[PDB]
Amino acid sequence: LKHQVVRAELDRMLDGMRIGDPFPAEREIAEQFEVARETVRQALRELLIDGRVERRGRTTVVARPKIRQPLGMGSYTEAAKAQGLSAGRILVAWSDLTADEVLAGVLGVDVGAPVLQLERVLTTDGVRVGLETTKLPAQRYPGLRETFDHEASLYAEIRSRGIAFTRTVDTIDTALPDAREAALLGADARTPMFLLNRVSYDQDDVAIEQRRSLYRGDRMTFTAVMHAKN
Amino acid sequence: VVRAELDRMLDGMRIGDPFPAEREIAEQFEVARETVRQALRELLIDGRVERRGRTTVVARPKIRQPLGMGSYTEAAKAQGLSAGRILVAWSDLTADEVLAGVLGVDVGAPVLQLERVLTTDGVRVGLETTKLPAQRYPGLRETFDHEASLYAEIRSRGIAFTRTVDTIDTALPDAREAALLGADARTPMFLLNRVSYDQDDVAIEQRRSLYRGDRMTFTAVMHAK
Repeated sequence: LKHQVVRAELDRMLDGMRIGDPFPAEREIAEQFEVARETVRQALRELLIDGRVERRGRTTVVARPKIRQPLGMGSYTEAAKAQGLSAGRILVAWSDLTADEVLAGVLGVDVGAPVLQLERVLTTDGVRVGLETTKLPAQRYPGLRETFDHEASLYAEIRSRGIAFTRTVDTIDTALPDAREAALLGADARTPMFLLNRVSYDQDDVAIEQRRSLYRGDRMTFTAVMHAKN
Repeated sequence: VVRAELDRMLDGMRIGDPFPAEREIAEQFEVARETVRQALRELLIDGRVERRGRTTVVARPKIRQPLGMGSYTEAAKAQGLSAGRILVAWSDLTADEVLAGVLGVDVGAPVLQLERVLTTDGVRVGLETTKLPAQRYPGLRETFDHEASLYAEIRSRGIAFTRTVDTIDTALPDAREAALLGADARTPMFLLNRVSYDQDDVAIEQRRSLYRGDRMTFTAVMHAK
């Protein structure tokens, strides 16, 4: 059991420390908890893989873990919850736009059709994670500004309107922020970003949204589990 | 005939070549300016052209790779781009406690590592480092064509890829990585880490892939059911 107890003691240590705090050396810890030095080494390496600690020269220090978000139709806040992390969303702005030729094609609406755009910043533990710009065919969502809690999951709101998320199509690229994106996200011109572009489709294969998400690479990891059979 | 005409043009143009102005193209093919404008704009979305000031120029397209169990070279072939793999090195390792856990092998078990660089149209795209449980693949190092698909070779040995687990991170290259990929310390990269599992859910590999962000786009098509 001494190998299980050391892992629990490191978790308890972690609860009380700040980001950047160094752990005692591996040998001191091992002796504190009557386990091998290699046992402490391994538990620290597991924390590191979990994003909860990082190396600083010879030392292991407390890190702010990246949110590990599954690719698919799940939620940003649910992903962070799963890791014991506190995520939120902040309204940047609603914008009323119209669909140009390209966007009309993506959403399968008429050229000129009304588009409602929601822009929000995603946060975790007091720091900015990403900027989410969702363009919606406005005709599909009357009252959305009225019925929608802008801090909540838009996907849950869309599901509550009888619209099921049946198919998503993502592109994932790297990027750098422009001046506005950098200011919104506490970043600079050199900060590495993920740039995802999504179109979602409902049970009738009718487009739900086109969503652009620009995430700071230092605050986000994406995970994707694929099966051969389906 | 306008998306086709532009395709025909791109065929003959070099990276960096500027198209004629929107109005000229429109008048050349007897279509509206808006029609030319839309076609160039979706060519831009496909990554095949890019803006340079007031002009639109031919771009080197990013390879569009579906996440999953398909082929890198097949993906590039889908876009009419030539793609290949070049041997860096084979290495003989032993599994540490972490890797032994990942591969479901004993600690100390022999590990055969294959490192290769991925190229498209003469330029480097990525560094692929595959760690294999050596016991699973007798004779691989001696016989395998390192330019070919390792996934095809593993399947040829009776091992089907059934499940894959990817993590995707951003990264910057170290000195060696920068040298291998024609990059510098500031070049944005994708760092992908995969574990793949066979028909019995036994690990096949642990694969690290470091790609130049300027040469790679990942795509994912997901279904609810």
